[PDB]
Amino acid sequence: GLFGAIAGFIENGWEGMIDGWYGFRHQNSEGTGQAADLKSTQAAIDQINGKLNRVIEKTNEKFHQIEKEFSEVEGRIQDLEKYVEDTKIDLWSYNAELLVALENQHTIDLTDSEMNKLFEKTRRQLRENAEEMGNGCFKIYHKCDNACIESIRNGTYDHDVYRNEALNNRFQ
Amino acid sequence: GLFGAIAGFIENGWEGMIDGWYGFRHQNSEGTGQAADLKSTQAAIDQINGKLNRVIEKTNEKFHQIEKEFSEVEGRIQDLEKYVEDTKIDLWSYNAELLVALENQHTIDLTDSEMNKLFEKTRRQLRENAEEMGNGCFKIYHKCDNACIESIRNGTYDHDVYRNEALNNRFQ
Amino acid sequence: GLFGAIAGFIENGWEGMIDGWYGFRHQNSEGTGQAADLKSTQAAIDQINGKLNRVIEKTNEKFHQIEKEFSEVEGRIQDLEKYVEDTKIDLWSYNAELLVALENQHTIDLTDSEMNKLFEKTRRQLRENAEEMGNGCFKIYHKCDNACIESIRNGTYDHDVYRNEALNNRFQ
Amino acid sequence: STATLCLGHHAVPNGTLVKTITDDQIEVTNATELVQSSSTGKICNNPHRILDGIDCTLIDALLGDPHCDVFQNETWDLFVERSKAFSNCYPYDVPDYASLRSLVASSGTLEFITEGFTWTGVTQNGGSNACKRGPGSGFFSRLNWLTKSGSTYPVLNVTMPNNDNFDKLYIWGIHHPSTNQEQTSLYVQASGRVTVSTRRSQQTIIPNIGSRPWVRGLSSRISIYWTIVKPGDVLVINSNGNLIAPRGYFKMRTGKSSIMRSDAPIDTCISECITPNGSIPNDKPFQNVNKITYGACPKYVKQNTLKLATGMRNVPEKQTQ
Amino acid sequence: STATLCLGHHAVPNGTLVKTITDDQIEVTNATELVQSSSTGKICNNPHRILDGIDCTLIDALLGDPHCDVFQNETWDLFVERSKAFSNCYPYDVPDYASLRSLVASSGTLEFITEGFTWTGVTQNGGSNACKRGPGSGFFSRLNWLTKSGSTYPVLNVTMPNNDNFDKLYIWGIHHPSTNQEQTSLYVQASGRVTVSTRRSQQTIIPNIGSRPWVRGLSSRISIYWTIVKPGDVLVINSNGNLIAPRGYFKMRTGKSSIMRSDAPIDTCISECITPNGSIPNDKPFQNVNKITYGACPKYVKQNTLKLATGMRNVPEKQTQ
Amino acid sequence: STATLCLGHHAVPNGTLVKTITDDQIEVTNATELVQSSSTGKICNNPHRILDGIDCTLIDALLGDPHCDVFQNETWDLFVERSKAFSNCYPYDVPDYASLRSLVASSGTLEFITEGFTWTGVTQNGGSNACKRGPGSGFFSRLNWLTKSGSTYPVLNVTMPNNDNFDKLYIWGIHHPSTNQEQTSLYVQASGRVTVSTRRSQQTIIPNIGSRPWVRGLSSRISIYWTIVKPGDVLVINSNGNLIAPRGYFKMRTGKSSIMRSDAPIDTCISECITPNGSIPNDKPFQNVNKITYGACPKYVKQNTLKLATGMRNVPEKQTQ
Ligand SMILES: *[C@@H]1O[C@H](CO)[C@@H](O[C@@H]2O[C@H](CO)[C@@H](O[C@@H]3O[C@H](CO[C@H]4O[C@H](CO)[C@@H](O)[C@H](O)[C@@H]4O[C@H]4O[C@H](CO)[C@@H](O)[C@H](O)[C@H]4NC(C)=O)[C@@H](O)[C@H](O[C@H]4O[C@H](CO)[C@@H](O)[C@H](O)[C@@H]4O)[C@@H]3O)[C@H](O)[C@H]2NC(C)=O)[C@H](O)[C@H]1NC(C)=O
Ligand SMILES: *[C@@H]1O[C@H](CO)[C@@H](O[C@@H]2O[C@H](CO)[C@@H](O[C@@H]3O[C@H](CO[C@H]4O[C@H](CO)[C@@H](O)[C@H](O)[C@@H]4O[C@H]4O[C@H](CO)[C@@H](O)[C@H](O)[C@H]4NC(C)=O)[C@@H](O)[C@H](O[C@H]4O[C@H](CO)[C@@H](O)[C@H](O)[C@@H]4O)[C@@H]3O)[C@H](O)[C@H]2NC(C)=O)[C@H](O)[C@H]1NC(C)=O
Ligand SMILES: *[C@@H]1O[C@H](CO)[C@@H](O[C@@H]2O[C@H](CO)[C@@H](O[C@@H]3O[C@H](CO[C@H]4O[C@H](CO)[C@@H](O)[C@H](O)[C@@H]4O[C@H]4O[C@H](CO)[C@@H](O)[C@H](O)[C@H]4NC(C)=O)[C@@H](O)[C@H](O[C@H]4O[C@H](CO)[C@@H](O)[C@H](O)[C@@H]4O)[C@@H]3O)[C@H](O)[C@H]2NC(C)=O)[C@H](O)[C@H]1NC(C)=O
Ligand SMILES: *[C@@H]1O[C@H](CO)[C@@H](O[C@@H]2O[C@H](CO)[C@@H](O[C@@H]3O[C@H](CO[C@H]4O[C@H](CO)[C@@H](O)[C@H](O)[C@@H]4O)[C@@H](O)[C@H](O[C@H]4O[C@H](CO)[C@@H](O)[C@H](O)[C@@H]4O)[C@@H]3O)[C@H](O)[C@H]2NC(C)=O)[C@H](O)[C@H]1NC(C)=O
Ligand SMILES: *[C@@H]1O[C@H](CO)[C@@H](O[C@@H]2O[C@H](CO)[C@@H](O[C@@H]3O[C@H](CO[C@H]4O[C@H](CO)[C@@H](O)[C@H](O)[C@@H]4O)[C@@H](O)[C@H](O[C@H]4O[C@H](CO)[C@@H](O)[C@H](O)[C@@H]4O)[C@@H]3O)[C@H](O)[C@H]2NC(C)=O)[C@H](O)[C@H]1NC(C)=O
Ligand SMILES: *[C@@H]1O[C@H](CO)[C@@H](O[C@@H]2O[C@H](CO)[C@@H](O[C@@H]3O[C@H](CO[C@H]4O[C@H](CO)[C@@H](O)[C@H](O)[C@@H]4O)[C@@H](O)[C@H](O[C@H]4O[C@H](CO)[C@@H](O)[C@H](O)[C@@H]4O)[C@@H]3O)[C@H](O)[C@H]2NC(C)=O)[C@H](O)[C@H]1NC(C)=O
Ligand SMILES: *[C@@H]1O[C@H](CO)[C@@H](O[C@@H]2O[C@H](CO)[C@@H](O)[C@H](O)[C@H]2NC(C)=O)[C@H](O)[C@H]1NC(C)=O
Ligand SMILES: *[C@@H]1O[C@H](CO)[C@@H](O[C@@H]2O[C@H](CO)[C@@H](O)[C@H](O)[C@H]2NC(C)=O)[C@H](O)[C@H]1NC(C)=O
Ligand SMILES: *[C@@H]1O[C@H](CO)[C@@H](O[C@@H]2O[C@H](CO)[C@@H](O)[C@H](O)[C@H]2NC(C)=O)[C@H](O)[C@H]1NC(C)=O
Ligand SMILES: *[C@@H]1O[C@H](CO)[C@@H](O)[C@H](O)[C@H]1NC(C)=O
Ligand SMILES: *[C@@H]1O[C@H](CO)[C@@H](O)[C@H](O)[C@H]1NC(C)=O
Ligand SMILES: *[C@@H]1O[C@H](CO)[C@@H](O)[C@H](O)[C@H]1NC(C)=O
Ligand SMILES: *[C@@H]1O[C@H](CO)[C@@H](O)[C@H](O)[C@H]1NC(C)=O
Ligand SMILES: *[C@@H]1O[C@H](CO)[C@@H](O)[C@H](O)[C@H]1NC(C)=O
Repeated sequence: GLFGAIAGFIENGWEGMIDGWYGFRHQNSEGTGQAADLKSTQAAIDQINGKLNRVIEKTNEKFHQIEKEFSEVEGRIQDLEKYVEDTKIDLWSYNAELLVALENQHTIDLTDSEMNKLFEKTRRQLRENAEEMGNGCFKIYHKCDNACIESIRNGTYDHDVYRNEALNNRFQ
Repeated sequence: GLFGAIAGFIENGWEGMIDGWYGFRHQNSEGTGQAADLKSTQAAIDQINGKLNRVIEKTNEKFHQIEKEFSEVEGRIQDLEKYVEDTKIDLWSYNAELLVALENQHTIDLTDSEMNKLFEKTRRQLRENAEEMGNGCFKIYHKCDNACIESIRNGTYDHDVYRNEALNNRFQ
Repeated sequence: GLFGAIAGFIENGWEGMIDGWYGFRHQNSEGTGQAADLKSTQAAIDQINGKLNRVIEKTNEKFHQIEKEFSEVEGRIQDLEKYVEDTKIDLWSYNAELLVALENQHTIDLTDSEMNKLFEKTRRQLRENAEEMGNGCFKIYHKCDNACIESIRNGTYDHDVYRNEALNNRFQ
Repeated sequence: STATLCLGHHAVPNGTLVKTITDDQIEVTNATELVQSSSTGKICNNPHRILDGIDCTLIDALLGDPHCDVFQNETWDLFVERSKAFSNCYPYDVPDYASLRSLVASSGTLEFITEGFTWTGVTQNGGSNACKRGPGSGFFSRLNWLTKSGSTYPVLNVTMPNNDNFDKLYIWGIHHPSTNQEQTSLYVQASGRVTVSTRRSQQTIIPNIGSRPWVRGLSSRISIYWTIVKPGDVLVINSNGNLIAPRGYFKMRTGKSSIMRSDAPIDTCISECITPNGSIPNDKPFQNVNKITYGACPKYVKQNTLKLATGMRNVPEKQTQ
Repeated sequence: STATLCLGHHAVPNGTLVKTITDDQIEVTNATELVQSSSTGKICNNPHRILDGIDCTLIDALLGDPHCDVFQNETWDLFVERSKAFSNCYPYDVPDYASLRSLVASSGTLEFITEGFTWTGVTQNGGSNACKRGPGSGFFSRLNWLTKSGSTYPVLNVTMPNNDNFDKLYIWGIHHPSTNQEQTSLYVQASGRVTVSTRRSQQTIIPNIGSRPWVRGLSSRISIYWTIVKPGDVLVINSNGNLIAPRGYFKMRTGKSSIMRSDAPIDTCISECITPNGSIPNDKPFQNVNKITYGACPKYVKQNTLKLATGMRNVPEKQTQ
Repeated sequence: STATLCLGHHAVPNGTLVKTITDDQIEVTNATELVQSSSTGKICNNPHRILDGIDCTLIDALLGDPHCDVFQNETWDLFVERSKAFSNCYPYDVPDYASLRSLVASSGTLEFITEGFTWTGVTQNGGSNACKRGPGSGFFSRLNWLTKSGSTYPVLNVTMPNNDNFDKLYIWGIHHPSTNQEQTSLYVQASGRVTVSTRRSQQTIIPNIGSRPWVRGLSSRISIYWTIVKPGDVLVINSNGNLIAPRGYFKMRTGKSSIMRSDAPIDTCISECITPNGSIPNDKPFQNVNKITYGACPKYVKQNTLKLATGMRNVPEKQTQ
């Protein structure tokens, strides 16, 4: 019954994250909290919407074409007509199949990428004041209350102010 | 005649790795060893097989179509027939060319990715007890025999037990 | 009026970099300098040229085909002719659209990748003698004149010779 | 004292499966359908002018089969032919029927201009009980059945110049009597002929004598032919028997008109895309409803579903016992 | 004391080149071929019913050219026409030959039902030395050569109703004599005619007098025509000369049948895909063997090879001197 | 003392927008156009042999319309038909004109071999004032207008064997007189016929009597037909009137020849690709100039521009105030 312990994105999702796609969970002196990251969440959503608005846009308007069903057997000309339509349909079916496979592969990759990019940026902020636990979580080597955590999340964290306290905890 | 010295994956392959796609080489107190990583090796193989089973699967069954060779000159109708088939063939030839180019580009990228992912995970395990030499190899800053190496490979390495010995070697 | 201060590639380009695609800017004891990296620049250009030489190469040579404009109304056969050509044109227009979208997406990604790869390699050289400022720039924690910077750029930097001086600046 | 900051992404309890280059089955958080697979079963009469042929084919509307009289001078973006349609005039066939149907359907109009044709020496306005209009015998409204007058049928030789700026479509026919007795009672000569010509085209038909299957009282037949006359050009009709004469021309247009075979009911609603199944929405790039479409339609495709991922990979949360 | 842990990937001494978006030539560790470029040269007779026409075209099997008698009431998934095939009956031509061949090949069957046709006033079962069956003169097995009786050839007028649930295919012909003397010796009238009709279709042919090239003894010709009769509909044949009469109908089917021109030998083996080159395997998505295929076949493609990478980039191991 | 080493990429002041899977608009540093959208308006006469038909259609060059005499025995890779072209010989029509034009254009040659045809009992070399060559009446150079001699027109029956290794193309015609008086003044018989046959093909045409529109003096017409004779096979011509006789055959070839309708001027320059708009370069994979092309051409596409990125994303440099 391991409860209360938090873990990051490494082979792990969060069903409790409802106000964002990506975000933070923390354990500090003041307990346990969670907050969504709007920027990374927005970045992914925008990319999804870009792809969607490219595919769902611009219908082809067609009018008089060729007949495609036939009540009589005729031979050569009808053979050619059916073959033309069947050729066309197989080619568009192929394009449709390939399109969604490529788009979905890219969707999964861009969303993984956003997660990783948020992780790298957070690490960049932390400098020498934190270590990577290897589970998508950082061990902050200093007192970091809710305001300290928030400064990391809102990108104004000042690593110098904690640096000396952190090195002593890390090394000594 | 530089022999015995080992190097990692940076612009470098291993012809002696035969029981795996990815893996470890080490130099410790007990000499020199090598071991394949089954997980990463398996991950890549599965992805290769997924792509293969999507392409090699589901043949199209066709029956009565149009004639495609002709013993007589006829003009208009035969022009159209040949043009239809030639149009179809060029389009499928294009799909075939594009398909393998995309798949092979993605194959190379996913296999590079697996290598990098194994490297990052190994670094994550090592924490502050090792440094990256920049050749795909880690310098372990503590006594690490064959059992220590194996614990890194089988993912049960306990960095705390070596941490203090490592920092002294690294820093002091 | 913040002038003279340099920043890296993080959400930032350099309009003054004209002799390369990727490169270095530095601030040391001897002032401020800039130098292009030929290798990474060349790598990207080669990949761009590979894609270009695959697309611009091998024109299709066609001769006698079908008529595509008509001075008389005829009905069925002409319906089929126009429909065949219109089917063909829409399919090639689709291939054209998809091709450039894929190629441009991949172009942008491979060029971003080259930038990141240059950054990782530079970090690898620096070992424990530098820290990542989080703006695409390194803070070198030792005296590093123009010859020291150049040794980093030309890939012969000896981190041992600066290591002890760097740790004292970093930690103590 | 320390702190733990974890980074992670969301996941849902109701994931959905999509395809990639690699997997047949990846669960992601959200997905959208790209294949329109459904229709209401009704054809919307907005914004395309839909013309319900009801009991009439386009060809029967063209000729003037009496129970199709309601369709005179009619126009359409899409003509709709029903399976309940029936012919109820003179037994006829159209060589290359499909081409005539096509070109008229594409023209999009049955605008007919009566022309002052002069048929000297012959009886006009022939009728049949196979083609009733009102109580008595009748004929195709757009055709003129010519027969002998007295005991003579002269060599008809007439002209109609096109001095307009559009193309004229002429519909004419040839009578095939069932007996030699019929062949001489109407047209005197033992074998008639019909020659219709412009300066660059000619069609001569020699009528055939013979019993055909009984249709609405008759074993005789009429074969329908057409002639297009460009501006500057001219029409000439020459015959010594069996001419089923035109009464004028149909005005030809170019544009977006077509024809569709469907039994789907017409409804007061709005839709750009029409299938024989009925109208379908065009919000999705693809559709599996029908390869036959008219208007702004999704492309027909064999797959009944294609799922585009609109969210990240759905990954379950870990819990240690 | 320290330790060195290196991470690396495998490489092989026998790499192979593939293409990407970028490179024309990347060496990878392993690759598989996607283009089937080879055939055994033999057509497998499993699982498709293959019918070797041997010396007979499908059309000659249809009509009843004596040396094709073995093919009566025959069926097939794929009919195979050989280059060695020859006609050895009455000299004939088929207007729109390709369409007749196509529709019969697609129907997939030569199931013939003899019908009790009644030809009053005329001689039946005409034969020729150009079409021998056994020792003496003969004719197409499915056709009935009608000529005058006494010094008269009456106006033939017959009916065959289709009260079945399938389509009937009728094969009939018109005789073209080489001389006016021939034209009056057989059929009395100076010019015959043949009218075959349903309620919605009619074909009238007027025979042509003239010397054609000498073929198997003859300068006369027979032209072959066909008529399909739907259920509920009815056949009517009317002629006063030159009628080459049907003896019944062919049962029409819909399905997977086709025809192929090939000289490839039939073999006892198993294969879904058939080319004129012979059977090919269908494990690869593409093939370069022939654009002409039948069955579950890879898609035809212009490339003779396409290599799919099945391994990582092959990178050589470094050694310092 | 420390140091700061920054890594960064270039950017330009003149960026350009491209498309990706994601964005309609990404600015990158450099891009290249993939759609050829422009033509000089001129057709280059290198390296394809271009033949300017000037005032002559290919068909009129084929037949021997006098003002097209300059085109005898001519060859081409691409024949160019002008809108200014006019016929100035006997009023004629060609059933399936498009097929004759096509096959001759593809053959690529008007190489004509005169054959020693023998027409016994008839007058040869008929001429008309509708087809002048020099001061007096004339006719198509490749055709021979046959009429009665004395008061008789015998049954013509001739042979031309093909003992060459190539296919012979025969061009022949049927005269349609405007009056019965014309029909008996030239050919004696009340109704002529023309039968042209090989061992596997026959075409019989019965001329039609009737007034057609006045063209260059005439209301009569000639209908043009063709016959291909394979090696080993043989030609037979049979007629008792209205035969417009061939004077030999055209040598048929297979190859890269075609035909194009264009008013673009021919110019001394070099280009592989030809459109009716004029020559276009083939350095780009796609073109938007014309769907009609000949030679090594980019593929036709609906987009007027497609921009391939040839550089990285263009990112602006930051400056703090
Ligand atoms: C699973 O994944 C899918 C992703 O596909 C996702 O579904 C998507 O959810 C989106 C968010 O809600 C939704 O987008 C919205 O669509 C609204 C529809 O109204 C308009 O649709 C037209 C499209 O044809 C559009 O052009 C037009 O603006 C429509 O409104 C107006 O025009 C029409 C006719 O032109 C007229 O009849 C209307 O009356 C007129 N409106 C009015 C008021 O008169 C949008 O309106 C909506 O807009 C929102 O964003 C805008 C800017 O971004 C703001 O201006 C606005 O205020 C809103 O905030 C929004 O764009 C997608 O339609 C939907 N896609 C599908 C396929 O269903 C799921 O949500 C996701 N699930 C989860 C759990 O994440
Ligand atoms: C270079 O790269 C290529 C990658 O393309 C790689 O080649 C691949 O190697 C694979 C590994 O050996 C190989 O996969 C194997 O195929 C076996 C073939 O048998 C079966 O093939 C059918 C395909 O149509 C399959 O559906 C069916 O199971 C076949 O067997 C059975 O059915 C048939 C008819 O349906 C019947 O006639 C047989 O009698 C019947 N079998 C029996 C016993 O009655 C597979 O059998 C084999 O299975 C293995 O894996 C399974 C689970 O993964 C296990 O169940 C099983 O025990 C085996 O362990 C395996 O899947 C690919 O075919 C091959 N591809 C190509 C294109 O050649 C190279 O190896 C690589 N080189 C290097 C050096 O890496
Ligand atoms: C924005 O992005 C675009 C990227 O598309 C970029 O534009 C590209 O710039 C390239 C660099 O200048 C340029 O490439 C050059 O093309 C030269 C053209 O000459 C040759 O072109 C033929 C192509 O059909 C080629 O096959 C042949 O070699 C041509 O020369 C010779 O053959 C022809 C006929 O076959 C004959 O008529 C000529 O006489 C004969 N030459 C001689 C001397 O007799 C190349 O010549 C040039 O070569 C350079 O590189 C070679 C090795 O890489 C060296 O051998 C050589 O010395 C040169 O250094 C080079 O390849 C692209 O053409 C151009 N593309 C487009 C679409 O315009 C922009 O520069 C970029 N902008 C920025 C700011 O980055
Ligand atoms: C060449 O051969 C064809 C085919 O054999 C012949 O065509 C047939 O022609 C006859 C008449 O000439 C058709 O027979 C029937 O005629 C009836 C009308 O005449 C009858 O009506 C009066 C009352 O008004 C009766 O007292 C008296 O018996 C008359 O004979 C129609 O009412 C018939 O309709 C039938 O068919 C329908 C549908 O099939 C049924 O529902 C009806 O109940 C009824 O049974 C019918 O038309 C006959 O139909 C024709 N057959 C075909 C196939 O067309 C040619 O006449 C012949 N030519 C020559 C010169 O001999
Ligand atoms: C209109 O014009 C056409 C073409 O010119 C004429 O058609 C030709 O008709 C003649 C016969 O009428 C064909 O001539 C040959 O007939 C031989 C049979 O008759 C001969 O046989 C006896 C013995 O049984 C001999 O003693 C005697 O000479 C008879 O004359 C065939 O055996 C011939 O075969 C030849 O051709 C083959 C292949 O080409 C060779 O291998 C043979 O060895 C042999 O040389 C031949 O058939 C002649 O072939 C016809 N030509 C064509 C092109 O069809 C029409 O007759 C004419 N019409 C009118 C009314 O005049
Ligand atoms: C069946 O019906 C058709 C159509 O109605 C008739 O065809 C017409 O035939 C007549 C002549 O038979 C054509 O009339 C004109 O003939 C002129 C030549 O003859 C005249 O020339 C002398 C001097 O040489 C005059 O003194 C005298 O009036 C003669 O009558 C041509 O010069 C005419 O050209 C006209 O047309 C052109 C372009 O349209 C104009 O630019 C000219 O200025 C001039 O007006 C003209 O050809 C008449 O054109 C024919 N019509 C058609 C549609 O073809 C058949 O004759 C008729 N058949 C029977 C048996 O009755
Ligand atoms: C989170 O980011 C916001 C926005 O940058 C910071 O905003 C401050 O919010 C405080 C409330 O605690 C206000 O009184 C100040 O006016 C804001 N400061 C500035 C400079 O805008 C906020 O400080 C950040 N969170 C923490 C804990 O520092
Ligand atoms: C490598 O991983 C395996 C599997 O996790 C570890 O398994 C132990 O193997 C030893 C043999 O040396 C057994 O006696 C134990 O039963 C296993 N332990 C557990 C917890 O399953 C193994 O320890 C790892 N290698 C090293 C060197 O530690
Ligand atoms: C930059 O790299 C170059 C090439 O590796 C180094 O080349 C040396 O250049 C010096 C000039 O300062 C020459 O005298 C030497 O002959 C070169 N040395 C070698 C080993 O080739 C250069 O040293 C590097 N830059 C710095 C500052 O070290
Ligand atoms: C999951 O359920 C929620 C609420 O029931 C719904 O809004 C959402 O669309 C569902 N997602 C999927 C992929 O079904
Ligand atoms: C058909 O149109 C003509 C002229 O356009 C007109 O004279 C005639 O009355 C119209 N017929 C009907 C039924 O509207
Ligand atoms: C390399 O050689 C081995 C053994 O000879 C063989 O199994 C393997 O398929 C070869 N690989 C390639 C790519 O040829
Ligand atoms: C052909 O089939 C019919 C009926 O199906 C049958 O009467 C006849 O004998 C068959 N002929 C042969 C040669 O089997
Ligand atoms: C930008 O300008 C330079 C010089 O004016 C030019 O060489 C280059 O091609 C331009 N780039 C673009 C993308 O227009």
